[PDB]
Order: sequence, then structure tokens, then C-alpha cells
Amino acid sequence: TADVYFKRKSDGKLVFTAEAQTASFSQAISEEKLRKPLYILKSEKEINLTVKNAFFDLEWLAMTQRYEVEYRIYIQFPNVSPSGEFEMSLENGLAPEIKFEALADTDTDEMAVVIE
Amino acid sequence: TADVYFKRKSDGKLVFTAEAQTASFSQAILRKPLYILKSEKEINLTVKNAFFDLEWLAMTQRYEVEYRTIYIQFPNVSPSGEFEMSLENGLAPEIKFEALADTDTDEMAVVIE
Amino acid sequence: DNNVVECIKEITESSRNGKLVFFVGAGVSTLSDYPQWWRLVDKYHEELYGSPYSSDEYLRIPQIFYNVKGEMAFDGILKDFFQVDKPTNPIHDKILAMNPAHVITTNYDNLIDTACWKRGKYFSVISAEEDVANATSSRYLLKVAGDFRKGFKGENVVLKEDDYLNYDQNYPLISNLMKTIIATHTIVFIGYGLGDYNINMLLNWVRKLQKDSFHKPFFIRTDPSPIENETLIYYENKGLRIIDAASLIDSNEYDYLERYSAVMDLLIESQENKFITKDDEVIDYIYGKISPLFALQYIRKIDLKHVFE
Amino acid sequence: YDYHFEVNGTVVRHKNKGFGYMERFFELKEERSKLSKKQYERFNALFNFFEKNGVICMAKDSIEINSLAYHGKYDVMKKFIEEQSVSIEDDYKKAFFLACLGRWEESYDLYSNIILNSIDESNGCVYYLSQINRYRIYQSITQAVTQFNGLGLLTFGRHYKPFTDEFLARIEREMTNFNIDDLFNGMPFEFQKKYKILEFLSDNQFLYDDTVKLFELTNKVRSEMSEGSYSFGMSSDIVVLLRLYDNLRFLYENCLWSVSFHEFHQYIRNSMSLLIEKAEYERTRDIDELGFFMEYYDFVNISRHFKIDDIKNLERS
Ligand SMILES: NC(=O)c1ccc[n+]([C@@H]2O[C@H](COP(=O)([O-])OP(=O)(O)OC[C@H]3O[C@@H](n4cnc5c(N)ncnc54)[C@H](O)[C@@H]3O)[C@@H](O)[C@H]2O)c1
Repeated sequence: TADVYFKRKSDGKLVFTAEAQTASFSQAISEEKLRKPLYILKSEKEINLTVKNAFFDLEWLAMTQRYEVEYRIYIQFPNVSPSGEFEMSLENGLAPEIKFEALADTDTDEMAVVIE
Repeated sequence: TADVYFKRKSDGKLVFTAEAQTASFSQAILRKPLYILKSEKEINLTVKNAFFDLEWLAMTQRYEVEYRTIYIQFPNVSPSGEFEMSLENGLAPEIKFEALADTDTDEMAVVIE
Repeated sequence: DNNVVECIKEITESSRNGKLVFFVGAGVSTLSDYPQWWRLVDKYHEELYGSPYSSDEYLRIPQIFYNVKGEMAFDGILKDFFQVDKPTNPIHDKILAMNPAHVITTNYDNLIDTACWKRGKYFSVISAEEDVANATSSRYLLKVAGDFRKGFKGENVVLKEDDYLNYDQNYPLISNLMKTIIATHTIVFIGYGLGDYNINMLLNWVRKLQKDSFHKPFFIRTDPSPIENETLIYYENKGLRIIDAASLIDSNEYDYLERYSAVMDLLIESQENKFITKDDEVIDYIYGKISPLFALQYIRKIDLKHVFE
Repeated sequence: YDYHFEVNGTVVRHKNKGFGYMERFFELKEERSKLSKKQYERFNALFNFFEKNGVICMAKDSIEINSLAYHGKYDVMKKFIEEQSVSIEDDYKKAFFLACLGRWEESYDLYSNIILNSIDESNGCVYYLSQINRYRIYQSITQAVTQFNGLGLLTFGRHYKPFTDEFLARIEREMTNFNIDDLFNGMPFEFQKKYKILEFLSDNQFLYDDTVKLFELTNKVRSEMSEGSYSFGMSSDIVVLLRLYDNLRFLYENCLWSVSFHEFHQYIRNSMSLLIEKAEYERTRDIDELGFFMEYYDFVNISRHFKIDDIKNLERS
């Protein structure tokens, strides 16, 4: 029952807050054939995260009319892309669940930082 | 999609006939001397659309199975009597039976081609 | 025969749609060994003249006793007869198995109400004027001849001459409700005599209605002897469709439960597919069931079970 | 639908637009003296009802099933049946026990007599539940008779006829053209207004909602297992367990015979064996760079609602 804080990457503004529900890090090796030389240690690290009850900041909502995630140990995803996949249900819809995937800039080459 | 005939062991009367629906043959392995190849084999068969013969019914008011497709013969089939009631009324009766093996014969099922 | 078959078909078709109303007479109550009216009339006659009929006499003798011996004597004599309880007969179960929209009964007993409670369908019972206004349920058990629920006095019931004389004035709401139910719902008469006061009054009222503006009520006759044909025509031209229990099955006169059971078993067992034997009627039935589905591009195969009940 | 009550026991305001009575009620439960004496007594009753049913607190901030039928106290049930039932309430669970020990004829007669005596019911809930249970007992009797005339000949060899033909004919006559779906609609409108939560018991397939929710939860749990993700809040497995226990306790404590049918057996078998499979996956789960134990109630559920082949499949998996 830990909380995820969404921040706008540029500034300290809070995009929204939610509770971390499911976090999947299915980071393994990719195809071998398609990619004597010095080892590079290729990888296909992926980090998905889901938040159960996310309420968007009122000031951010008013202003709206790159993102960072802080999962509280403390984990931080400097860059996260929220996947906006909307599906409707016959049962009138009420839990707004937000799914986002961690991204990795080429220069930094790091996706998530977990620190005590 | 073959047919199954359930017959009385002694008299040979056909208790009923139905349509074979499922068959599970799962034989697997505390239990220096000569190897005896001890095994614990089980054969279960679930039957569909079983209607009891009028003659045997009126008489009733050991068994054999003959499942003919290529040609299968199960001697000493014990009919399991698990009865459950659905709150939804009922739809055909499903019969399940387990192949039995006599100590002397040691044979549970026979395959005829 | 074709006439009785069509009668049964209409009754069952109305019942399946919830448009069936049952007019339960005193015969259904007598089947439960309830004290028939003639017993109480004989008791009144004995009390009046010392030592012991017709439609006029049935109303007169209680009427004479009421004003000759007093209200209290009338109430006591009627309570000593009607206070006894009885078990609901199989005919009540058969009546309720049809899921009738309403039950109208001239009986002052609670056997029909007890059967309705048994079946689990809540029939708001209306036996007094105040009952009509406050009846939460949409299913009415209309006691058009009063009831003893309030008490065992003779005022609560309609069984004497003056009570029948002022029925329209005394029971305006109840009479209007009964007439509306008769006009709207399919009516079946069971446990009533063909030459009955209530049935004759209903026929007289129906005569006032515009021609073919109403549905002719069904009358289940359980008299020991087959009905005379002339009386059959007379009553079928008066706005009745007669189903004779004596004609369908031959049974000894002394017992009556067999005739009621035969009529009700024909009603319950009968299904629209029960009568289709011609292969020209099989296609007629199938087309009647499937024709409205032609408006749909595709019909789920499993859903067809709903079409064929 | 003003609020949403969840299995954990926390209420969430979902549709209540006006003043929030539950939001204030929970704080009021947590200065109550200013309430009237009648209001204080009513709040005490409400608090007892809410804490006994598991509605503890609001969203922002084990099970014990009390019944002789669940625990298989087949002799205490017989003793209770023998005792003279003082009240109709004590005669309802007595009919349930009669059904639980076979004795379906006695149970049907007792339910019919309870319905007969439930005319003066203050609320009529016992009458509705007795109608449901009597329909269920009639269904059980019919299916048992069909089995005895069928499989009951191959199994047991003989013909048993546990129920007399007169009783069967009478019950068929009473239950003819009895649509259980209409039973709740054919009730006094006061009952329908007050007892709206009992409507689901009327339909002949009342576990469809529970089965569908369990299917959704099973799919979620299996997706989590396949992906290898980690659930943080109340996992779908815990939700499945909580709903299974809620259904079991509601059906057993209220003495409803539908708890003995194949539908409920399969629902419990699937609710379990999904907790067990998820627990086994949790045990054999590799660590990355970045428990479940069976109680007495779990043993009883597995023994009752699991066929031998189902237990074999669970062992294999
Ligand atoms: N005619 C009288 O006034 C009088 C006096 C004493 C006794 N009885 C007896 O009662 C019968 C007349 O009954 P009524 O006043 O109801 O007129 P009724 O016979 O016309 O009433 C008939 C309805 O009541 C039914 N009915 C008659 N006897 C029944 C019984 N044993 N069980 C169930 N239903 C019965 C018939 O169903 C009929 O459709 C007479 O045939 C006679 O046996 C009549």
C-alpha cells in the first residue's frame, strides 16, 4: 500500500498522486541472431507500473485547460510514459487505473533508481 | 465419437448403451530382489447420453464395457456413483466408470483391431 | 372435441401471458368439506320454524332470521358454522398453479387466501371497501361477497337478501374492481352453479356491454350429470364458454373432486404443442414461433430454446 | 449504489452526490453523547450490525463461520432437530439441518409448515427464505429420484425409493409451474423495498455474478503469474479469498440449501485451487534485481467442495 507521486519532469509540479498496485519488471535478453567483438551486454529492460486510485492535481488540471515518478525505500523513474489505453464497460463506469512505462534516455541509459 | 455398451458380467445382458465422452488412462509408479515392474495403473471413462435398457430396467425395478470405434473392451468396470444436483433443473445423464483388474487375470483393458 | 380443445387453448394462452383471472365459486370450498350454504339455510329454517331450496329462499330465510331473531343470533349461528377451519384441497393448488392474474371469489372462507400464501405469490386480498384503496400488491384476491377477516359478524359478508339488494351501493369500489378485472382479464368460473345468483348478475351486467367489446368468460361445470345441450346454447349465447367436466370424464355423481381434478389437469397439462398433430399444424406452430425472429440478421442457436419455451 | 462496499471492509463514495452519511457516520463512530437517546440506541445497533458484517472504516483509511452444517456436527444437528423449536426462526435452521442430514421429506414438510406459520411475520424475510429453500429441496428431491431411477440402479444395484410416491405427487402438485425467478417480484412491495439485497437469491442462477467476478479475478491472477509482476495493494488473490469467505458465510449462516448444489460446489472449488496455485507460484518465484498456508476452514472447503479427481488435479499442478 505504497504511494506513487507523479511530477512534471521540467519542474517540481505534481501531475497527480496514486497508489502503486502492480509493478512488473520483465527485463531479459532479446533476440540473439538479429543482434569476436568486445562484449556489449545487450538487454531489453522493461519496467511497467500500475496505479489504482490516481487523482490529478487541481492546479495541474486548471493549468492544462516528460514526467517523473517517485514510488514511496524509495524508487524513482526519471522518465515515464503513461499509456493512455481507454476501454469502456457496460457496467456503468469506479477505479481509474493509470499504467505507465519507464523510459531510458540514451545518454543516461538508466530506467529506474531504487535507493534505501 | 464411438458407442459404448454396458453389459452384465454374468448373464451378459446389456445394461445400457451410450456415447463415450472422455477416457483417462494414467498409469504411473516405499512400495536387490527380482524386478517385478510394479505399476499403479488407472483407467477412468466418462460416458454420455446413457439410457438404460427397458428389459434390465424392469428387472431391476460385475459389468463389462465394449467401446467400439477401433475396438476396445473393458472387463470389470465399476460404475462410480457420484451424484450432484444443479440448481439449474437437470441435459443428459453422464455415467463414469473405472476399469477394474482381477488379481488372477491382471488385465484391465483390451484393445482389439 | 374441437370446442373444448379451443376453450383449453384459449385458457392456457391467457394463463401463460398473465392475463388469466379465476372466478372461484363455493364448490371449490365445499371440496375442502367447508360448510355449504344450504346447511346454514337449513339451520336458520329450523331455528325459525322449528323443524326444517331456491335462489329466492336462500336470500329470504337468512333475511327473515336476521330481523326475526336479531343480529346477535344471526352472527352466532353463522360463526358456529363458519369458524371451523379446513385444509385447502388439491383444486386450490391447481388453481394457483396457473399463476392467475387475479382471483375473484364469493366465498367468505380463507382457503383461497391460504393457498395463495402457500404458493408464494402475494395476492393482496380485497374483501372490504377500504381494502381497494390501500392494496400495495398488483395481484388482487377479490372477495366479492365479503369476508370474515375483520370479524365473524354477518355484516362483513353478503349472504342475506338486503345485502344483495344494496350490493352496488354498499360495494361500489369492489364491484367496479371486479367488473374492470372481468373486462380486462380472461375469466374462468370454477365451483359455481350454472343457475347461480352471482353468475346471473354478471351475465346481466355483461348484457349492457357493447357487442364483441369484451371476452366471453369461461365456466367450468362440475355437475354430476352432463349438461343439456339446450342449456348449453342458452348460456353460450349469454356470454359464457362452458367446459363440462362430466362430459370429459365419466365419474359417479356422489364424488366431485375427480371432475375438478380432470378439468384442472386438462388446463395445466395442455400445451400449444399438445394439440398439433397434423403436419400442416406443425409448420404453423414453428412459423408462429419463428416469424418475429426474421427481423433479426442472426439468432444465437442456444437462444432458440427460449423461442420454443 | 450511493456508496461502494468492498470485500476488505472499506466504503468508497461512488455515487452519493448529496451529503455523505457514511463519511460522517464513520467519524461519528470513531462526542457521540450529543445524539438523542433513541438515536444513540439506533447508532449502537447500527455499529453492532456494521462491525459484525465487516464494514469497518472508510476507503481513505480471517473468517469464522458459525454453523453446525459447515462443521459437520451431524449429531448436534440431530439433537437440535429433536428439541422442540420455540420459535419459527429456530425452526428454519432446524429444517436446514433436516435437509443437511438427508431427510428431505421432513425438511420439505417443515419448510411448508414454516411458510404456513409465517403469515404474521413482522418482516417476511423468513417466509421468502423458506420459499427459496423449499424450492431447492424440491429440486434436490426430484434430482435424487431421477438418479435413483437411473444411476441408482447401476450404483447400489437395487431400487431405493427414499421418498414415497404420495409425497412426490404432492410436492409435484404444489411446485407445478413454480417460476422461482418471480418469487421476489410476487412479494409485498414493502419487502421488495426493504429486502432488495435478497433479490439475487430468487433467480435460479444466482451465482452467475459471483462466478463472473471469480473468472475476472482468476484471469487477473493468471496474468500476474505469467507476466511475473508484483502486486502491491490488496492482491486479486486476497480479493478472491475474501469473496469466497463472504459467500460461504452468507450461505451457511443464513441456512440456505443452495449451498449444497453443484454450482456452489464448483464455485468454491475454483475459488480455492486458485488461491493454492497462486501460493505455489509465490513459493517457486525467482528473485529479481530491483505466504499462503491452509487453515481448518480451507481443509473443510477442500474436503467438501472438491471431488477426488479435483484434488488429484490440484496435487498434479
Ligand atoms: N339444493 C339445495 O338447496 C340443497 C339442500 C341440501 C343439500 N343440497 C346438496 O347440494 C347440492 C347442490 O349444491 P349447491 O347449493 O351448491 O348448488 P349447486 O349444486 O348448483 O352448486 C354447484 C357447484 O357446486 C358444486 N358442488 C355440488 N356438490 C358438490 C360437492 N360435493 N363437492 C364439490 N362441489 C359440489 C357443483 O360443483 C357446482 O358446479 C345438491 O345437489 C345436494 O346434493 C342441496
